[PDB]
Amino acid sequence: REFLVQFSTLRAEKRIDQILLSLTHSDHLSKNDSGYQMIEQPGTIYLRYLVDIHKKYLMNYEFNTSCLAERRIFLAHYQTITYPSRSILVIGSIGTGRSYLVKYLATNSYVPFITVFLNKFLDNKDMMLEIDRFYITLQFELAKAMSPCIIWIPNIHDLSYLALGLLVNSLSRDCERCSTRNILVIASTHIPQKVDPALIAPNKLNTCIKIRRLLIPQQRKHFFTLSYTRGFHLEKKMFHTNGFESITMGSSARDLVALTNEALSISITQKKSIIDTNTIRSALHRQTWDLRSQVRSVQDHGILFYQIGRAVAQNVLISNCPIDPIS
Amino acid sequence: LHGPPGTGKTLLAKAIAGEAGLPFFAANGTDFVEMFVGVAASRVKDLFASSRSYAPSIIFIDEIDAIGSKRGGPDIGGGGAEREQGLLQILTEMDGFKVTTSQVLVIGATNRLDILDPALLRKGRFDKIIRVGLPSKDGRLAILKVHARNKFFRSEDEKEELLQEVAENTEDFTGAELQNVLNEAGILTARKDLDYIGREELLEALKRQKGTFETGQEDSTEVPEELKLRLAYREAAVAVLACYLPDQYRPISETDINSIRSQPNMRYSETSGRVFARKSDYVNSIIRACAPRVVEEEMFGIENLCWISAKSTLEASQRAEFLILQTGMTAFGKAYYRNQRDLVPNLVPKLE
Amino acid sequence: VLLSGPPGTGKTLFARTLAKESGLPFVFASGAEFTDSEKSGAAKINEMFSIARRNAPAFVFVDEIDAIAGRHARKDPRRRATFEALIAQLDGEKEKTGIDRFSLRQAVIFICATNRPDELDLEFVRSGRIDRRLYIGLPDAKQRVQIFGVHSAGKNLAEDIDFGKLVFRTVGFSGADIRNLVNEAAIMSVRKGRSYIYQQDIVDVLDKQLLEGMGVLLTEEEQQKCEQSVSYEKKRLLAV
Amino acid sequence: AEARVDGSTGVKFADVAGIDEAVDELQELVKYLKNPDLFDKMGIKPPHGVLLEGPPGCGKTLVAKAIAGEAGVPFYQMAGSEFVEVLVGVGSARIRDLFKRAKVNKPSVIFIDEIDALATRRQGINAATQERETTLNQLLIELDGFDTGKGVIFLGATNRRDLLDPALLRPGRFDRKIRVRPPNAKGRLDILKIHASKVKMSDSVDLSSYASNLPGWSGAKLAQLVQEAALVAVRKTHNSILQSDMDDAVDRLTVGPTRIGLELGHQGQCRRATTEVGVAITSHLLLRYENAKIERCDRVSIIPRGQTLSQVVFHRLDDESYMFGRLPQLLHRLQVLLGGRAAEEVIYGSDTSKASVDYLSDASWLARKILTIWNLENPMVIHGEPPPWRKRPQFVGPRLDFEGSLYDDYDLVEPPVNFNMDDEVAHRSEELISQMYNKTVSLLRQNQTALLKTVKVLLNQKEISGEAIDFILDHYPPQTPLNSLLQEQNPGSLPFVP
Amino acid sequence: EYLERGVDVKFTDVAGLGKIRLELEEIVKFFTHGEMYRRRGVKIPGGILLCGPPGVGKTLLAKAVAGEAGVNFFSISASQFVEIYVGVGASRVRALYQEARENAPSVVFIDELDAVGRERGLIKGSGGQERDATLNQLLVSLDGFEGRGEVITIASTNRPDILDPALVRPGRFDRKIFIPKPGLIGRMEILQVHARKKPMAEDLDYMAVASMTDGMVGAELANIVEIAAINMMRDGRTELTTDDLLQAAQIEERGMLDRKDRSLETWRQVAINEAAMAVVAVNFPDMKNIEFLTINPRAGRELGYVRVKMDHIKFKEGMLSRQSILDHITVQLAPRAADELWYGEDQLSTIWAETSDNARSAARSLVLG
Amino acid sequence: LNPTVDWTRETKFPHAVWAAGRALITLLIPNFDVVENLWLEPSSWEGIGCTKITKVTESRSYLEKKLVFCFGSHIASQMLLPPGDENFLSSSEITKAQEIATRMVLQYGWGPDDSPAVYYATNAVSALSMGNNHEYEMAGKVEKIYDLAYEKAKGMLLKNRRVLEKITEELLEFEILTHKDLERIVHENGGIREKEPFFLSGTNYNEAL
Amino acid sequence: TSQTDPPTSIYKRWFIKNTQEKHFELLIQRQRWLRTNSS
Repeated sequence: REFLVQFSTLRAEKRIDQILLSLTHSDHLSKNDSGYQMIEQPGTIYLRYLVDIHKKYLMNYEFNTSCLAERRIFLAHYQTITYPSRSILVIGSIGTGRSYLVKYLATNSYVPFITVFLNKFLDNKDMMLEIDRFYITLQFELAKAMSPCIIWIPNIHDLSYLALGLLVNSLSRDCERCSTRNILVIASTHIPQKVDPALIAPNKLNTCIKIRRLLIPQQRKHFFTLSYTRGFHLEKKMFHTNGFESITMGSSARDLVALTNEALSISITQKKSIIDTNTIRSALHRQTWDLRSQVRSVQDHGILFYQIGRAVAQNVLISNCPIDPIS
Repeated sequence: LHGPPGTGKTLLAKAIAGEAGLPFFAANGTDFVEMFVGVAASRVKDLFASSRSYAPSIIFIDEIDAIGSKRGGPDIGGGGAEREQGLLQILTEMDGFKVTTSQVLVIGATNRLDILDPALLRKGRFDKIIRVGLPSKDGRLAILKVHARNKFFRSEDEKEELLQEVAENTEDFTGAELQNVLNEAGILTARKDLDYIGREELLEALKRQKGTFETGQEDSTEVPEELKLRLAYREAAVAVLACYLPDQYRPISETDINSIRSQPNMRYSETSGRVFARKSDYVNSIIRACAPRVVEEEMFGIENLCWISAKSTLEASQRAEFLILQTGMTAFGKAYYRNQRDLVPNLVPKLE
Repeated sequence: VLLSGPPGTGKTLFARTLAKESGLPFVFASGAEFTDSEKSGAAKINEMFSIARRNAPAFVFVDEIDAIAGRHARKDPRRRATFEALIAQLDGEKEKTGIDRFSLRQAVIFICATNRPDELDLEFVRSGRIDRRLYIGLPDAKQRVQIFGVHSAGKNLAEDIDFGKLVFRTVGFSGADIRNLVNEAAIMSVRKGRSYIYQQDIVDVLDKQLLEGMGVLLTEEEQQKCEQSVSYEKKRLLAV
Repeated sequence: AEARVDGSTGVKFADVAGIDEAVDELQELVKYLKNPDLFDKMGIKPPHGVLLEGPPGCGKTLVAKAIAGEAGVPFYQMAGSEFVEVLVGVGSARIRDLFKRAKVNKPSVIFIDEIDALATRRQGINAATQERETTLNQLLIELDGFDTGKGVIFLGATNRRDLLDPALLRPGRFDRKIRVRPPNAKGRLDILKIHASKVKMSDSVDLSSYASNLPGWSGAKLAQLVQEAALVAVRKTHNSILQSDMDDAVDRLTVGPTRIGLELGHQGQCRRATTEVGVAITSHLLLRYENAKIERCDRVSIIPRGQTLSQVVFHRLDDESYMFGRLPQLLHRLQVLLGGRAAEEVIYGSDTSKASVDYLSDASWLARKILTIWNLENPMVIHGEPPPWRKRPQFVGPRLDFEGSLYDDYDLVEPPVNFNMDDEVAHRSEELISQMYNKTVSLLRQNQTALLKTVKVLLNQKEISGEAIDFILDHYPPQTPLNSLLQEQNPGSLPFVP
Repeated sequence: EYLERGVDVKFTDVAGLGKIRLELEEIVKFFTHGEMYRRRGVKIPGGILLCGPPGVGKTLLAKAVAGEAGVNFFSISASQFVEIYVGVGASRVRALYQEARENAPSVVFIDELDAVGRERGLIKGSGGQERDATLNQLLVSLDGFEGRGEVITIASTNRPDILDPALVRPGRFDRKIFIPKPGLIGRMEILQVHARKKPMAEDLDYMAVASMTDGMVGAELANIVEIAAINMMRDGRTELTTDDLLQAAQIEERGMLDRKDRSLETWRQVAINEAAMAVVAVNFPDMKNIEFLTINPRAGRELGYVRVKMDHIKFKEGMLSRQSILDHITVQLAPRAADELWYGEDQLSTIWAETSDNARSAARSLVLG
Repeated sequence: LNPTVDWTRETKFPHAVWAAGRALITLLIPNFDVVENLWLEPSSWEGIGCTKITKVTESRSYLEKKLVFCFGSHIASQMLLPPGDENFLSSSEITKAQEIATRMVLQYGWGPDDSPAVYYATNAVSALSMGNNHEYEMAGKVEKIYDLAYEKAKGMLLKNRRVLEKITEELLEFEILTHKDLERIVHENGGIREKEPFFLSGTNYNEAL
Repeated sequence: TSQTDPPTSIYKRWFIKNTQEKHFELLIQRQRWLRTNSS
């Protein structure tokens, strides 16, 4: 069932206007004091440069071997790229969120994005081997037919011998021939200590990259750059002061996307385009609070003093920790 | 329905079938479950359609534990999937009972409770969960006199008095136990060619049915005088201590030395009514606990103790620890300590 | 939307008045028969969500999700396929589902409920898939009185019946329990030949249930003789 | 099921060696096989089954084949691992087919190699297990239903008696149980005579020394000995097996092959050399002076072989002296164990290393064994303690198998209750170890010249012999100054020629 | 399928019966005189269970009672019921009981019920559910619904504690008979019946053979018969005597006697060890009757041994005196006593390390017993 | 992707002290391993300060040298960091010292009295009977050797206080130091090295023959 | 529980090794509890 939906992801090729629009893309608001400057993230810059080199067909021309000048320029360029891997592994699923960066970088890639699933090769249990071999060779032939394209393989740890053979012959054959050398075989998982040492060769799925948890400045930057891309301008009072830094939480990925969507929904229901303090507070209150019937309050004042004292102490003393609301 | 094994659940189901006068559908638990999927569900839905066609009907399912077993582990063999398919199919058929068209009554019977899944017992499926427990003394009398209609006795008054006196010593016994006592007494009488059930046949049936014998060998052993003497001295010491320290509820009645046991072979006249027991009663029980070791140390010396009679002051130790810790009229305190862990290291020397 | 609470509180009433006041198609199934057999393990979830999409915008309401999203779903592959299908239909991501994430056909609200909120997986209650959680609890005394009036309207009550003096005896009772109590009082009303149902019928029903709760099934005659069997002084101690 | 029906199996009772007791017991089976009439007239019930239990490579299959060859009866061979399948019931069908083909040509012998494959015990520590139980049921039914008058003897060869079900050990199925002990010195001698007739042999090879100096080696291991000797002679292009090539095969299979140029620093070899030479010197001195009941040094090496950076070779004595280990014998062996640390303490002064730690652990455990397990001293002890660490008895390193083994308590342990005598046992062990350490260091420090000269000679030659150590000990008497060694033109020079 | 042919075993074929045989013929009476049993109003007890040590021949008793009853005999292994598939075992039990009811009157035998009679809730697996299903099916076909009054089940187990108390409920398994180990006369008659098929002599006394091999099962006596055939052709005598039986029993209880090379001091050490044991034993009451004394090494024991046969009634019941254990500890310590008194304190050996720990273990068991 | 802290001297001062103390105590031990490079990496998860050390049957003296070296960052942070600002940086080393000392008492027998008593082996799962009151004695021995290594480190680290201050400020102002730079610092400012033979206690030291 | 089969050879012990094993563990646990709850 997966072959039909991955065969129809691009039944028609990208139009000239679409390719021309994608070929002239820009940086889009990195140099702001509120969101995601240059030095904040080096890995995404490297992935952006890799996919940009993939876009302009700058990988099939692997070398020049000229007299002195173009060789020097190429050496300097290869220095600047890292500080030309045709396949890159990323191992950063210790926190949350996998697709939240892959599709975020592929939305402007303009090439067919094919995500083959390895779990389909496990639930099929001399007829199974033939069916599996035909299926995997059809996937690889379709991926070749969609050149240039980006192949994403999530959760390698599910891998069984037939797929291993397919992958090893693909990465042993399609890197010195098969003219479209720019076929990215990017892959992600959450356990790096179980992969076999035969799949970490320099010619076979090298350059591992880590993804860590999100810190508070990174949370603010990601929230701002996620709210701004939908025409919603952040009001110049919370990122202009210490307003929403002291109330923000959800220090993980996929916890800011839902918060951003809830805040945008709340502002849309008010027919507004700016987000104030109250909208963020009402969005945070709707995620970490449970709706309840048969409501009853505290009948003994005296636990109220406990909460008041703890909150005052946590406010004045620990100036780098949140305060949950008291009720 | 559920309860102790062999309490008469099948007899109650047969009584329901007989006295109902309604179309009765006897089924089985493990009849439906097989290795091939779909057979159990098809069988049960055919049964349910048949009961709906013949409404009103009494569908009885013996031993629902076969299919009603709760998931308590990974079913690698795959039969658990068939069991759950059948179970959920029974649940859907039960929930498909509209009150205006289906007068079908489900009668369950099981010997276990903890292995059942708490969805059949939910509302709309099993509302009434009754339990037939062990009958009382009147209930025991009723079941033994019901089981003794075809049973030939010397006279009606003699039969009645024998039934009453066996009813007074058959405590903690279910209907199967009393029926088997009567059955074994009949076996003894037919073997001995006696046309009526004598008293000694009831006595031997009771002796067999409580499992007094465990060796099960040819009882022909020349007991040395050194053993008859030890048993006689132990029994006499127990008699002397019991007469000197009178227990208000267990007077000594009979005494034999014909058996080797860890405990003395004494018999007490049990009178129910132990609501209260004073500290003096606990002290007297402690004194009575350690009689054989004292008597064997007195007459025969320390170097002649048995392995059994020296394992008698240990029970006195347990009883004294019970008195100190779990009764609370000593000077140890007025708390109730359960021996496992609420014994802080300060109270250990005091207890010792 | 994740509903939670004790069973029998009328969790279906919330969804039904949801459908009634909202005026939408309401796709409703049960999660027990989704791990049915080998003919269609996870295809029922897919056809469920396809019917929901084809009639979108609408609601999706599934009963006893703990039988699907339980903590033992990753052990059984048959459970795992169903859970993966459910969690894939829960989101967008056009591949493997073949539909635009933002569309009228994707305006579907997934209502789920169970009786054991802590038994569900950590990745199913995550925000983005399950956003709001409603906790419905047992009613209190006045709602119990109203339910007693509602479920006993079509019965011949006496003049001395008043449930306001037995609210303390029915703590933790659900609507099904109050209905069973009324039916119990009616049955022991007709058993004793009584035409109506006074307060004493309800008192006797509650008292007999309490007596049965510790495993005492005795009629009046056997209870009387067993009371007469015990002596006087050892009853005098229990009296003090 | 191609059960080979061979009229002549090709091996007889002259091809087996070292199995004298078992073949003498099986001579009754051979007599039953060749003529059962005199057995039948007097009324014997012959054994329904005979179970051959023993170590691998001892030729139990060869024993059964020789029985069939001498008896002149067809031999049915099909291993236990041939009874395991995926489909259910096929193994029982194969059992029935093999049994009925045996009943066709009576008398006949049924042999099942590795019978424990189908007869695994239901240990309480897929459908294949049900197949194993059904095959076991069919086999026991066929064995119990076998009338003894038709003379079909069934043989079962196993490597482990513990995993085999006790139902087969019940009389009526396996009446006879024969152990196949590893061949003795005469047995290994005869196996060497048999296997040496197949390859070209020189007169310089003395197989008696090889049979005596290779204890517990199976017949297949002697076969691989002679085969690797042949291949070594092929590698050296020798026309026949020389004694040097035979010893080369010995050091190839015992300790392992020699590496090429893999050496550590000059300090990493001096410490190992000092330890091994000190152990050898203590052993030789205890042999010379007090006439201990201990072993003798053969050769000491620091050339890395296998996974040992250095090695000292000790002969193995006769087992009759390995039963009543007295206190003095254990004390001298324990002194031999601390000889290494004595060498590090006298040569390096006070900077010892980690090369002698294992000998220290062995000494510490055998002190406890002397104290607690054997209770050789005479304060009586209430309990023994199991070894926290277990090292198997092994090759050229110190024997540690004088009482069968060192790290094996004979189930002589109990959990302790009193914790005040445990410290007195620890103090007694510390006192014994410390006193014994001072005695061994005092005896070794009295001879620094012989120790230093042996270390230098072994460092120069990378290998020394026991006779060379004896020559150094004789030519360097006690209490001679170290300057006598230090004035020599070459301290690592050996003027003695073997 | 589960029906066997040629059941000719009777009570004469089996020895060591005793009063249990009476119960056995009672079963025969249940199959013959049941008319007056049901005339008086007695329901025939379907469940009879033989419990005892293995090798006593419980299945042989089943064949005997089936042959004497003169009915159809079913002998089914309980290991076939447990399987990786579910439902098939229940159908197997259904077919078994259906063909037993169709072949009425008949007796059915199932051996080793511990495999399938295990209490439910002890193992977590599909095999446990299949075992529960088979147990439920056999329970229903035993007592569940009406329809059986003629088929009687006989069973043979070893451990009675493992069985489900639901099975032990009267009307399903109410007759519980224990088959003890044969005593003195029982071993005599078992040896006689197992030796009737071979030509014996008139001067053959089984009393010494029975007293020599004490505390052994009937299968071991059949084994003694089996080692009464193979070992006389080495010398080639005329007729079997009691000496061969005594040597066969000596070989069986310890092992085969093998001779190896030995020095003089080793023989002296084993001799003084055995002398220590016997000499300290003869002065004590519980170990006074030393009958054999040899230093010959046997299988597993390179030492010798001392043979005593004390009274075996007080030991089983527990009526051993405190002095009876202080004497045994002295006996175990006396090898070390002889070693110390002969070779000195400084030359203690390690040959007595097996008795020196038995003494301390006995002392430890005494002080906290 | 992001550093967890800014590049201010108040943050890098504990890490500079840590690295400088470790490098100095590496330098002052004779015949020990050689420190090569020191730097302050802004985005290292192990810590801001990083130190490269290249190693030169390990004898008793090598283990003693390692044990006394295991105190350098802790003692440097003790003289240099002001009160009110402590570190959890040296803890991962100090437990290593807590690992090292017992090894000469249980495993190798290099105890305070050069006793051949061995109670632990490489493949052992537990120890011997060990007594009940005998454990206090060996515990005192282990605390003795640990304190002896600590006092040796303190004595040979407090005599290079100004050199340590120099190394800290050069590390703070240059962010890169090499072995040649450390040699220059310990030469100009008067660093005093230790001399062979190196022992924790000279009361039982002997000389090889 | 005193090794009900009598030993015909004196070499065998009168008690099984696993007879008094729960009491040893009970005493060890009690002593360890007293030792740990005092320091």
